[PDB]
Amino acid sequence: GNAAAAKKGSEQESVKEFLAKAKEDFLKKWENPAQNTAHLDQFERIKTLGTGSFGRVMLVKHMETGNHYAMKILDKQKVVKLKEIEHTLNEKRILQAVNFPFLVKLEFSFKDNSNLYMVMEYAPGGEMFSHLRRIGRFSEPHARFYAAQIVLTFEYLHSLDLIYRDLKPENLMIDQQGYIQVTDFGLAKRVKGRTWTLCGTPEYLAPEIILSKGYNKAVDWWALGVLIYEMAAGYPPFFADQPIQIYEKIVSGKVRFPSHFSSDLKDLLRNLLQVDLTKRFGNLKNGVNDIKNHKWFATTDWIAIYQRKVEAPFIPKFKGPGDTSNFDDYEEEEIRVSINEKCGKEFSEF
Amino acid sequence: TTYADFIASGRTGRRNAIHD
Repeated sequence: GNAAAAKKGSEQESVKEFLAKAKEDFLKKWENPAQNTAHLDQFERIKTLGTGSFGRVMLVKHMETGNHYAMKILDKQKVVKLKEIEHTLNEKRILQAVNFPFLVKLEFSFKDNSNLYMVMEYAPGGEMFSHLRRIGRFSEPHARFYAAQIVLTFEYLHSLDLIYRDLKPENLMIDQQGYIQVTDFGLAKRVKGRTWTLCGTPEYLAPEIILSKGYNKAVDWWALGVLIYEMAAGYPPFFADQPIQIYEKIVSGKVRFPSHFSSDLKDLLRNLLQVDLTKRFGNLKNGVNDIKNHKWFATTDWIAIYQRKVEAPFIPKFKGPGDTSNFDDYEEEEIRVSINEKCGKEFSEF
Repeated sequence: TTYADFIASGRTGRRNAIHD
């Protein structure tokens, strides 16, 4: 009613001011990045919590404070070898500059002769991926709780000219309160106008990526649709054993919904999962507000989500600091640090 | 069912990104 229009009116003005403030903060750090704020011998490495192409994330303990952190370690030589210097520089530069409730928190970064290191707040709830596969699927209220955090995070990143490009349950950490922290900024980029790199996870790729088109931040809104679908269904909308078969499904303009999906969910998803850019929610003239005002989100108090005052429909359990029961077990590997500096010029800004 | 087809697929583990 009239109260709702007034409420919406003042909250939008308040988001615009928040965003302009957040862009000034970000730009200061983006243009003059922090470097070399810690060292390796100050941390006991406890457990590998995840791996990737050039390294791994470990639970570590900062010996001087006793605090637990998650430390990402990347092998400089592997990076150069696979020609991915720019992407790894992007990741660190962005992470050191952003600040938002649903992003991982970079506390320290440094490098030595062999590796790059990023020390971030430890999120003990594990990856959404693990709970999603175990449980099978999330209820619509559970999925919506998470989707709402993504919507605000993307509104925030996009207003900073950042494109994220790798949304998926694997890349969403759960904190102690059951809230999300987006990780894996390896494919994120600050861009004005179009970009062309073929990157992302097959199931989540927007059709304009697959079609070698040139693309923009609308790919993130498409990905949100895939994410919402997978959370609510237990499987993604487009899958197959060979990536080419996934891509053909993505570009066909066809999606089928489980019979248990609400009408409202199906409608949100048909609009997010639009092959036509000029028709995709998130990318029209009202932008993100078409998503925020869709009926599926009717129960969502956007400001209360931001302030983390909403009760999480699900919370992983944990027993004290440094517990890792919410993580899978990986093979461990001792960290050898070379006597000779490797790839020094390439990573000099890091 | 689609769920059975997913679970029987090679795509239920952690998915890698492409970058090439």
